Amino acid sequence: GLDSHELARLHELARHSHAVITRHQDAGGAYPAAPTFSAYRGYAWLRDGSFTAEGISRYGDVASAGRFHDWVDGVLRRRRGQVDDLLAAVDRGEVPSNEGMLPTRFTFDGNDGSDPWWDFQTDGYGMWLWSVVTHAARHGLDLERWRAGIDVAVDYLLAFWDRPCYDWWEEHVEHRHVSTLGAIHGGLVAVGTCAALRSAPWSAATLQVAARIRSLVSAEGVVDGHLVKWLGSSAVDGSLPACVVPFGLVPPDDDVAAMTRAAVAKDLDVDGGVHRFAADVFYGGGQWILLSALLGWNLAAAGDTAGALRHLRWIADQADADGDLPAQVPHHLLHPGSRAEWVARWGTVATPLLWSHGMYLILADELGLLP
Repeated sequence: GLDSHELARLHELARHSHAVITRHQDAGGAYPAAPTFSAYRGYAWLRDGSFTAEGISRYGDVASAGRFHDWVDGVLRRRRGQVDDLLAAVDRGEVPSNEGMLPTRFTFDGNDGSDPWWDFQTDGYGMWLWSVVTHAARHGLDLERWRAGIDVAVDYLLAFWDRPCYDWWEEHVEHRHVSTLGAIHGGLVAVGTCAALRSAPWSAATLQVAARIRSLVSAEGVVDGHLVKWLGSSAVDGSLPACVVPFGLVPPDDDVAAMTRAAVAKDLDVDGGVHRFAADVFYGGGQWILLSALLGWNLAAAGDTAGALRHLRWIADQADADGDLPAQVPHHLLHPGSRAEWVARWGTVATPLLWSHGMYLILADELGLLP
């Protein structure tokens, strides 16, 4: 579905995507989120990093992806005692506050980069489990390399999956977000169905909790046939297709999958560029490369190759003169009057955003376009 002109450009953007991710990977293995965006400089996220790692693993750079998993594993093993203490606190009936939870931002040396009172999230731990299992399966690797870190993440998620937290976008701490629940589900199903992990003490528990997540989403996370942004809401969020592919709450051909793709397209997709959510004022609420890629991936998986390609083309059209992909673009803004102040305070939008490049690699690979 691509001519020679398009193929050349898409192949080049794939090569550049691999290059810019690997050039910016920290010495210790972490992928930074956004090396030139002042507010994020020096920090790594498990969400961004796990999708980045999946793109790199699909591209075939086993060494780079493995170094990311090494970094995460080591960071998590260092939290073995913190997690054990949180679990013991729960067992005494003294549930920890958000201020005591595992962090969202990490420094490259594995310390808290931010205060979880203000940004407590559980999604990234679920994404990492999904990512590392998927990588090991793809490349025939022994998960014992990363197992002790996996154990920390699993124990943490089994205890805290049902807790309110901020969404992927750092909003609404009191709610339970369907794409967060979905990320956790994806990680738990990945480890619970992994033959290499068949004897883990938590093996059965992971699938039972994944079923509990699905029960909660069925009860409170589906309205008018589609997934919703958080339990008990009616609106959609652009992250929701991740609950289909890769996180697997429902198959791509499920009615809820189809209705969710359609709702996101109708409510949030403008000309191929997907918005996060209707109230988004962050930089005026622009169009996010990673969300267009996510929707495209989901369309490809459902057999809508043309729709996938349309989103791939839109993403490629957002690359700058160096091939770098921003977090978002302002071609359509949900709340235009809010943009300027973000630019004034934090500078221009993060470019490159490594996660944008990682998602581009995933979608390109789904469409058979990695050279």
